[PDB]
Amino acid sequence: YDYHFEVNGTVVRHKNKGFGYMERFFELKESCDERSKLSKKQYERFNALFNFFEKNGVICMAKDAGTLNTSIEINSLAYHGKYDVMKKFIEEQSVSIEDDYKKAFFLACLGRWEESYDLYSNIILNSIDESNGCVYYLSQINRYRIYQSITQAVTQFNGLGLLTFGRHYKPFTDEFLARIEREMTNFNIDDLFNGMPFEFQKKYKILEFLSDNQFLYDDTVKLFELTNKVRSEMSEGSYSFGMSSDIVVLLRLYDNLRFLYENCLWSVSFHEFHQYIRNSMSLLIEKAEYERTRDIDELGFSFFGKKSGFFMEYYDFVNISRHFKIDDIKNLERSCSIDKIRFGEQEKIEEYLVGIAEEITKQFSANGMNVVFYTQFISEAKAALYFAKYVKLSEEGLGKIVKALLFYFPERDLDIGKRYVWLERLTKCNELPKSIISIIDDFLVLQAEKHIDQNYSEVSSNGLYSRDYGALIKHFEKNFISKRLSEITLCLTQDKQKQIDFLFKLLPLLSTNAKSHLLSFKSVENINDLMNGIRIGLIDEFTPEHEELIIEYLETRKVNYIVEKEKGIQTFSSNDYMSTFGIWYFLEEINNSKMEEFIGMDDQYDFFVDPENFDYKKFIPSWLKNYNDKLLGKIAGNKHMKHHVIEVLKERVKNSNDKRYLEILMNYFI
Amino acid sequence: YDYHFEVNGTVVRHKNKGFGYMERFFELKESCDERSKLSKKQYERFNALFNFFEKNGVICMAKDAGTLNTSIEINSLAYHGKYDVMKKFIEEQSVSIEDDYKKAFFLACLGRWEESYDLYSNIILNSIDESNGCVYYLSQINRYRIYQSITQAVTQFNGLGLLTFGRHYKPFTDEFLARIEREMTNFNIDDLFNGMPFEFQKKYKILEFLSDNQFLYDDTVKLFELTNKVRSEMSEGSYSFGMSSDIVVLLRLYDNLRFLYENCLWSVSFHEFHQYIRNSMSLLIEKAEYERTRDIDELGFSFFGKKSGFFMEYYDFVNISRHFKIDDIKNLERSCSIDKIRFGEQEKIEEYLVGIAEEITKQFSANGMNVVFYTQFISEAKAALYFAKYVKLSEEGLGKIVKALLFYFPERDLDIGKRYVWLERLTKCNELPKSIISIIDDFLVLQAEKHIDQNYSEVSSNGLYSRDYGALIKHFEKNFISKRLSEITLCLTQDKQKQIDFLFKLLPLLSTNAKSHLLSFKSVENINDLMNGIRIGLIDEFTPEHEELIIEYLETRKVNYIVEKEKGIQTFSSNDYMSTFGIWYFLEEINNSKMEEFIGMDDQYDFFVDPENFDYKKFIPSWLKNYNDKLLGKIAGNKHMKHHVIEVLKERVKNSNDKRYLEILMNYFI
Amino acid sequence: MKTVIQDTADVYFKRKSDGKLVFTAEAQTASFSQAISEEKLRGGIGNKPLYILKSEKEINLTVKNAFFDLEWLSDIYIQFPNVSPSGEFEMSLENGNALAPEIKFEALADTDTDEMAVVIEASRDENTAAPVEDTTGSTQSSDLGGTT
Repeated sequence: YDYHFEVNGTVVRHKNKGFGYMERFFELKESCDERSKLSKKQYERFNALFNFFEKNGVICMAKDAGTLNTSIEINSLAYHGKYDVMKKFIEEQSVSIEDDYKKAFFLACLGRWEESYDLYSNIILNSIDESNGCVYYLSQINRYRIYQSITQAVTQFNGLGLLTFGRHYKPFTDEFLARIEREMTNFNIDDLFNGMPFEFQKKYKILEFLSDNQFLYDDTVKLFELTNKVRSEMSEGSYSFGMSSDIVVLLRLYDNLRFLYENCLWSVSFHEFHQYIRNSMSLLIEKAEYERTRDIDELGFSFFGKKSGFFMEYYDFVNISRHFKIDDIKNLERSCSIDKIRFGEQEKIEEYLVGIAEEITKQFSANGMNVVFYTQFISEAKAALYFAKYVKLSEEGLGKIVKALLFYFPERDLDIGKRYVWLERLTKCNELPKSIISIIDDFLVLQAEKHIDQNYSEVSSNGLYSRDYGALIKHFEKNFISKRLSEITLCLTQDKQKQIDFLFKLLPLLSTNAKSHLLSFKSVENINDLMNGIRIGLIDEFTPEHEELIIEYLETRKVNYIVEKEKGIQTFSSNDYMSTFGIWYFLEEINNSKMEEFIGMDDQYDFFVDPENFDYKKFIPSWLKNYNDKLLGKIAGNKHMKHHVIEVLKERVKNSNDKRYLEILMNYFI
Repeated sequence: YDYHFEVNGTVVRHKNKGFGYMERFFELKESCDERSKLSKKQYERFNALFNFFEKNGVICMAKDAGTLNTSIEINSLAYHGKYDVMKKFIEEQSVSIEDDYKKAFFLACLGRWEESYDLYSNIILNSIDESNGCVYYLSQINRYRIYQSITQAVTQFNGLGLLTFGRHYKPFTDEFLARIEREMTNFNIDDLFNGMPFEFQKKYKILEFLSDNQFLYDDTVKLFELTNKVRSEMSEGSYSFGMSSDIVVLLRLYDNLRFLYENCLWSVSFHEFHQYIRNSMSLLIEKAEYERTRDIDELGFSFFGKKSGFFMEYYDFVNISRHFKIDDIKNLERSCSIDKIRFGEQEKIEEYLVGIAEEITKQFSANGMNVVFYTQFISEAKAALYFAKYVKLSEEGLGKIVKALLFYFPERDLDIGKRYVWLERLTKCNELPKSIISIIDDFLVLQAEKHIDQNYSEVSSNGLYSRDYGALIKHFEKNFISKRLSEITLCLTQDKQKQIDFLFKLLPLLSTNAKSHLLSFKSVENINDLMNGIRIGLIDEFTPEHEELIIEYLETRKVNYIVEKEKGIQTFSSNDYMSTFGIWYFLEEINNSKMEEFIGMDDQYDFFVDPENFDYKKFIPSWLKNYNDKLLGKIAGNKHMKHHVIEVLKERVKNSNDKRYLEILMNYFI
Repeated sequence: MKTVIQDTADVYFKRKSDGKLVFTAEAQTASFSQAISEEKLRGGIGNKPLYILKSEKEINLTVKNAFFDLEWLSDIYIQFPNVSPSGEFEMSLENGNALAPEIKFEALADTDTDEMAVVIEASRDENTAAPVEDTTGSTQSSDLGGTT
């Protein structure tokens, strides 16, 4: 504790009551003549201390120093995800025990947790001879960490791994699980550093934090202690320049990462290190949308500079892609504004996203992956493609990422309506050329080829289906024909039933000759087809047999209502069936007078169809979340609906925390 | 770690291998017949264990999971503010070494930090002949903490606010500040648990955390469950069930306060522990405000019929009163609306507030203050009287609080601008009864008697003076004339300066002789002696003789406007009262037809004398801040400006960040 | 009002086959941390215009203290097609003079990812998150108790 060394390399002293050695030391670095007073034996030791303080970034002199361009650079094949280069490193013939130490950490990142327990045990069994026991100690930690990963993956695989996989998946032999339980019994990870020799414990007191199971608490309390500074930054809070706040939170992350990955520590793959990266990067982004829309004035400019936007680079993309789940990014996209954060180093992100594409193509287009590697990898591959809305990709790069999103991603991690979401997100700054359209067109034909079976249904978690792929192509190319979905359309007969219903929902993609062969094979006969034939442009006004089927449907929905409420079975719709009918009656698209006879089963029906007799206390103000530009125009225009909503909407602005109500209250109702 | 002891009072099997010894014990609680078949020595041991787990709130196992709604009790005189019983426990000459341990805690709470250090030093010398050694460990901790409390106070009584505040020098002499330091060098706090025997390191291992400077890092990290509850509010539809992460935060706060006070630990005075209570309580008010305004729910009604809600009680009041500043309560009052949380237990909260009055009274009516105790009591006393907007009071108790606030409170921190705020806030739940008039009416006589000296003035940090007190008497008692303030008025000399205009700042409280005789001194001179009449005099009458001087003032300004127009720079005057004159024409006090013919003045004058033909392109948007509620109420009648002030708020509500503009439109203009 | 004190429940993971709906076994789980979360944004379809904006509903769930999860009472090699079934849910409530609202979820996938913890055993109490799937039919239903 004789010198504070900070995250930039600045050197301020405490408890050094004596001679200022590290205050003086850099003066030998400055003058070549003062260091010429050294002996020709101790000059070789200044030929070594110069290297160590340069590459560890304590080349910054002291407090009597200016600014520093504190870069970061991580030379580790495991951080960048270089999976093929890591495989070619293991197969090489070992020379050093510090090469066996680095093979052991690559075979764990690649999923081989049995081969990695074994090479950690071999190092420990022959690296006690060496005069420095950092390889003994750091392997003795990593092996217990590789024990814990095996021990609670077999707890997962026997439990929640059963009902998420459809198989059993035991990847460790029962002889292997029993050997590692009897070796690692009565091993105490908290007591290993006291088990070390005396000379080790004085020369390596900075490695004692790696065997305490709670080691970033000295960084997590600082992350909190710098969170409430942001929470107390409401009445024009200062220190938003971040030279004493943002750079502190960021350079303490980059030093922890460069410690754990350069020194090959397996503690990096656990939830406690994964959460430190989540808390630190969400704090930098929370101080980037908040503390961006602040009181912009000339008085805040003279207080402090550095009021530019936040900058993400290559290393910040990898850290969000690896350490976040999808929900943790989904918090930030509804909290902060990531379209407001510029991304730099676009061409290095398109070599991390493409290697993620080729670790999914070249590992699922074969007969399969490793399951232990699947558990580690697939969260990273999901979040990297999800957060690639924000980077721009080359045409040859977008083509390879899309063919792994649509074809080789496993269906259990990405169903048909989550593949659609991540395909629509890759267009928002990378609008689809013709070379990517012919990949969606080649995925619509593989979904056609699976409805040849009669009992098959596209399961979706959000109810976006294979239609939306069709409507996405037509949004970018208004005149398009799938010349191969036509060739299956013009070969249809009535025996295939599910074929006809699938290809009808993709009708504008078909050619004008090929439509009529399927137009002649499908008549509108249910309220699903009444609404499926609306969303493809087939129907533009209701020929009044169309108006009959809605009347026909509610007659069923009327008569069950009595014999369900005596039973109490209160139904819940799968989709906006009844609410859309009232929009059809409020916009006068249905003129039937029998429509009023069904007033009273659904409150969203009862708003539109009986716009006075509603008493408005059953209004749910999330109903204005999903109305168009058009409908809200007529909501203002209705002489009854114009003002009760205004009392409802004002208390949804006075009390809530969503900006969309603020947009609705001015743009449509003023 | 064989059992996992949850905070609700339950037990979960954690790492028990063999016979579950906590399963049998709770059976021995429930089955009284099984309790009989024991021996006659392990039966008296069972009464010891039953009285332990019932005072420590360990109810049962989790397998049956009885419905529990347990509450908190903190058996400590120091928590509740019983300063008088603590003093007559210090004077009571002790009998036991675990009773001197309680006094040196109670001395420390009283700011007698010299006699705390010494009495803890006797306990360290005198705990040799004691078996357990608990009072040895917890006295080394407490003396080190009381050493750290002194070494800060030497930097505040000689540091920032050292100037003239009374006992401006140190309270700790030179012989003591040297005697403590020579004893406290090389007391390694980290080497205190390790030095104790291995019997103390296993029979009392749970006190390991108190020997760390970084203590409560392990509870600041777990308070990162705050992210788990920002996550449920941000996901905005998350319906946590059972023991949600809110109730974990509250039951873990309570389990930390009850430990540190009932074990008489001095770390409960530090800033690390105060910030833990701030950050945990602020989160719970936030989840209360979010829940009371959640957007209903279309489908969650199967469980969401209602919620009981976070409500306040007495221990939740003492924690906000002791551990927050006024700056922290105002952050909660900006984000939440605490007038919607119900405050329970309002016969105990009155006894805590009557005590804070009786400690302010018995310390600044006598000349025996303790300058260490005043440093740490005054934040609690300020915060408790500030947070009593929300608790209904009895007219005896509301008297003893208001009397202690106006007369007996120290002037150095709570000036009359803040004494006004904190008596205005007590009128919310309690309509101002008859007696509190008399407590103010004594005070305005005393505030008159301090204005006889010519060099005195009322300094206000807000700007609010004793003028605003007098409205609040008339705001409640519409027919009340202070008799003695009339008796002050009948004895005046016209040679007074400060006494004259002071009674003009309370002229609407005087009698018809006292108003008239003070009106005899009231002599208007010019326009500069007229516009302060609405500021000071308040005649509330606009005679045509006064209106003739208004026309004469704009006429002489029009003669100067000829020079300003010929010079090319027609700048407004420094005493721009023309902008005020349109408002009085708008509120129909001036009914002259020459007010509209006085064009060429400031644009606010033309805005109200002619709202039709005003250049709204030449409108300045910042004018709306300075407009009172009578105007902002009355503009809505002026439809010839209603459609355009809505056009300049909307040109700023999306555009600026000043939320007053939103509050102008959302309270009025809609 | 009526004594509504009901907070926690007990949720029944039922059983379906790879192409069938067997319901015979069960894999039910205890209390639910229950971040039940309806982020519904489902949309009306307009007659003349069209839009491809974000308009869809979803239901996420999670649970806690799972049990009865072994055999329902080695080719280590994962493949991209999956034909895994979807266990139907029941949620049984209490605390009323009426019977439980008995909320049923019809088709449900299982979305949890594994995670390795430094301390031990990856949690004091595990969690299985569970989304709700739909193809051409209902996604939830409330069987209000009424009598008993």
